[PDB]
Amino acid sequence: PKKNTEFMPYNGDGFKLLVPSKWNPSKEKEFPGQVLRYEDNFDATSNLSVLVQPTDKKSITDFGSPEDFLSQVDYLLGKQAYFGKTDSEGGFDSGVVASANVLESSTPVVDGKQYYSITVLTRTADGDEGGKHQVIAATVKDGKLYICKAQAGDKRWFKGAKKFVESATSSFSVA
Ligand SMILES: [Cl-]
Ligand SMILES: [Mn+2]
Ligand SMILES: [Mn+2]
Repeated sequence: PKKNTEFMPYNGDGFKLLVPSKWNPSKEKEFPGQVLRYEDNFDATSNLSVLVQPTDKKSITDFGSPEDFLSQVDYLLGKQAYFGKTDSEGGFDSGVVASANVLESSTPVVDGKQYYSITVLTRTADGDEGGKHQVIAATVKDGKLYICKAQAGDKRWFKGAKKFVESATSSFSVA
């Protein structure tokens, strides 16, 4: 087995995923239950995290649909200091980010385990700050909620970051 110069398989406790080879580990504690964080040091809005949290649920489906799940983890999307209505008349219409557009979601079953994935375009209060593309994949096993969230800014997304964000999240697998 030779080294891939683009994607790096990473094995953690109970999970594995592909991490971009040119990204580096981050010691920033961003979210509850964080066990991994990697970032593009030359654009830190490109980053990924793996979180492992306790949950009362048995399956990701116990949260409801992918859209329901997103509403229950919307702290992943932004750090707004208040719960607020967005200006959408449907879809994501309220939470802790100023604006969120759900682009797509999916419910892949892999090795007999139900995963959710959801892709969301966000903005904050100052629209002098660029929009972000955030992809969240998640599953539940053994009393734990496993989350992989990867993201990149709009411009970086269309200059190759898409591949890395979507690959990281879609590769995320729990034993
Ligand atoms: Cl965007
Ligand atoms: Mn708007
Ligand atoms: Mn965009």
